[PDB]
Amino acid sequence: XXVXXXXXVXXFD
Amino acid sequence: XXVXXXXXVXXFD
Repeated sequence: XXVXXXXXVXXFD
Repeated sequence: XXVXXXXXVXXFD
């Protein structure tokens, strides 16, 4: 996984 | 957004 812009499971806005 | 499944900017694992 990791950090940026895309789609899946985690913490995002 | 927040913690869950979907699309945007953040951390995905």
